[PDB]
Amino acid sequence: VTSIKLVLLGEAAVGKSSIVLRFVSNDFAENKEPTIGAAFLTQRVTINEHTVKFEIWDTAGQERFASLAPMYYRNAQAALVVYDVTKPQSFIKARHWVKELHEQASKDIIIALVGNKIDMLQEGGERKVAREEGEKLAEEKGLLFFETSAKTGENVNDVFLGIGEKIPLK
Ligand SMILES: Nc1nc2c(ncn2[C@@H]2O[C@H](COP(=O)(O)OP(=O)(O)NP(=O)(O)O)[C@@H](O)[C@H]2O)c(=O)[nH]1
Ligand SMILES: Nc1nc2c(ncn2[C@@H]2O[C@H](COP(=O)(O)OP(=O)(O)O)[C@@H](O)[C@H]2O)c(=O)[nH]1
Ligand SMILES: [Mg+2]
Ligand code: NI
Repeated sequence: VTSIKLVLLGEAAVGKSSIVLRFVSNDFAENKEPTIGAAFLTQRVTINEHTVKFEIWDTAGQERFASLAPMYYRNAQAALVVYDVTKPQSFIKARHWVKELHEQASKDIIIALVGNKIDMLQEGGERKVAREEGEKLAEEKGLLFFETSAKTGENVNDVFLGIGEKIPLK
């Protein structure tokens, strides 16, 4: 068993808590309420005979909680920087989160850039962050890159496995 300290960061309402609920409980709530400060969750994944245990701090993305974020990313081994593919503002905030982690988090943190809510693009939804622009930011800044839907589950497990496949196991 190998534990991995992970933090989620990103603008309010991009779906951080929904990504974690999908990963931990395989559930989705259209009425998920804003997180208060942060929430802790765990989930285990199997890689061959290894158990990889994620210790997850799901931070609140509202500015009223912004000064709590450093305590949760301070000793994180992995971060998910989440934006909403239908909200270009949230991608500007993702860019700022990547620079803050490069300045202030551990020098050996692994970062995944995650564009969420892609299910919305198959209904009444506008893609306002091209996948290629997410990929470009990830390539330039040395991040993993995924697009996800917490609502359908699409690629959510792939995000967490992609991180666990890059950290040495016990
Ligand atoms: N269609 C769709 N809705 C989603 C998706 N992920 C989250 N949502 C919805 O978006 C809203 C905000 O989700 P939530 O997980 O609370 O986001 P958050 O980033 O944790 N907000 P906070 O930072 O304030 O805690 C909710 O209504 C939720 O159901 C997704 O992939 N698709
Ligand atoms: N990322 C990662 N993959 C691992 C690790 N240990 C095993 N694996 C995966 O498990 C596959 C098979 O593992 P191996 O130890 O060769 O076990 P075997 O195939 O059962 O005899 C490896 O090829 C990897 O894909 C590990 O520490 N990290
Ligand atoms: Mg939340
Ligand atoms: Ni092994």
